[PDB]
Amino acid sequence: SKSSQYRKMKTEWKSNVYLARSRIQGLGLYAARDIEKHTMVIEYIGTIIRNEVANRKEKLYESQNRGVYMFRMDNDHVIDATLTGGPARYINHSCAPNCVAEVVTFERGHKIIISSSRRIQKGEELCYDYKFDKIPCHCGAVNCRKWM
Ligand SMILES: Nc1ncnc2c1ncn2[C@@H]1O[C@H](CSCC[C@H](N)C(=O)O)[C@@H](O)[C@H]1O
Ligand SMILES: [Zn+2]
Repeated sequence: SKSSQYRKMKTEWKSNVYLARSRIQGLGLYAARDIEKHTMVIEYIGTIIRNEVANRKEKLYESQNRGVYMFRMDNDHVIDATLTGGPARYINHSCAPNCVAEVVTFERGHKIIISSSRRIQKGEELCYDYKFDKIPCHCGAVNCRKWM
């Protein structure tokens, strides 16, 4: 049951991850322990805001040469982790991910859950495919698409 998986992950995620210097860019999130395939690791949390508001914010931050932490969604909304976020905001992109950022809709709502797509060893850096629609990718993978 997704909702039981979710409830369990919500009380465990702190022991699933840690924050350290990335092998990809800046800071990154790492598996604190071994994690089985198809397992909820952590949630992307923040404040859901309309695209219009998000764009204004991004534009304001770029003026000071700062990035934002935002997970773009299909409903013209965004989860804004720039001010109130969690560790999942630090998970980097990979052309060869060990994770997926999946939509999970259930009793408690419409959530973005990061889950393992393979067995993941302690100390591996976590990453998922950001899925793009233009700056160079540093995921290091063999089949890197070179750009983001
Ligand atoms: N595979 C990749 N190659 C190059 N830059 C990446 C990347 N994955 C993530 N990033 C960078 O990280 C941002 C997502 S925020 C993720 C955490 C970030 N590494 C940090 O230290 O704050 C992107 O805007 C991009 O600047
Ligand atoms: Zn890449």
